Amino acid sequence: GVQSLKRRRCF
Amino acid sequence: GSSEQELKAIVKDLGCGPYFLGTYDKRFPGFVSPHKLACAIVNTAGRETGGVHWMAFAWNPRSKTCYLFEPFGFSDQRLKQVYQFEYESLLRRSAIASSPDRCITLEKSTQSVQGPNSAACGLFCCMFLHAFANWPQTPMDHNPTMNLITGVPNSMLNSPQVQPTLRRNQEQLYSFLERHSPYFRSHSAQIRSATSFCHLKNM
Repeated sequence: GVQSLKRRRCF
Repeated sequence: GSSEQELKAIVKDLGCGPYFLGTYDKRFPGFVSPHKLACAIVNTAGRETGGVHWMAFAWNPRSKTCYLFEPFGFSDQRLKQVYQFEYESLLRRSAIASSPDRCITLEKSTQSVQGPNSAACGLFCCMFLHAFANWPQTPMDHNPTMNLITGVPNSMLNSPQVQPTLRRNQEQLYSFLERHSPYFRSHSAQIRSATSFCHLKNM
């Protein structure tokens, strides 16, 4: 499959 | 390439209907789904222009994860440079409607599965959404659907050495669709020709 990046985003 | 009508029939065949919001242009608003799994196929362009490139967004309401699977795995800056597409507004809207804390985790693919000259972007998005509907905590990799294809570094997209992997991905994509979609089976030759591995190769 694909590797991925995780990012926490708050609004 | 693939039209919206084709992608909606194939996502329904793959069992994603209970979660599928439909196909959209770059104005997809985001997710309003605090308690339900949801997903959508989104174009980088506006309906006025005509489609350009397909991506899939998916949302897991229990982990508050918004997944982005764009088949070439471009960086955010490359998506704006190449396709004039940005998705900050839809992430903001999704967090405010769907998470009490107004926070989410964005998890996005960083590798290419599609060949540089291929027109199978929409079909790869369908395949990823079957992965999400069955493994919504690990859709990008380590699941029976996504294990059939292999990403490569986006900076190597045009290099000769990754082409066999990208061509193998396209073959596995069509074979996956033949086993899971009556609509693909009945339009097999036509869809393979319109989406082929070198459909867009320069002459």
